[PDB]
Amino acid sequence: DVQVTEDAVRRYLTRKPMTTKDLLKKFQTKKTGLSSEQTVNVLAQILKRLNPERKMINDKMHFSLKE
Amino acid sequence: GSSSEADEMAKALEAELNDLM
Repeated sequence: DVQVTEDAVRRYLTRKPMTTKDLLKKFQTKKTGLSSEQTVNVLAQILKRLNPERKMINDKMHFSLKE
Repeated sequence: GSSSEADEMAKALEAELNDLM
């Protein structure tokens, strides 16, 4: 019984900066039996509206949030 | 390489936020 919510995604960014690839990997195909497109579509609609900030960490782009 | 199609799976997500970025 696993569900995806905006609060859950933001929680990770609020605690530690992460990348889109890392976020998707969390529920890419671990347990949730959701289609690859569906998984991205759900997080995309939520993340896309997130309009967060980008930071250069280890020569890479990461997502960070400051409530 | 060992991976390819899987990488694109995440690219779609980044493509969205890429706008507001």
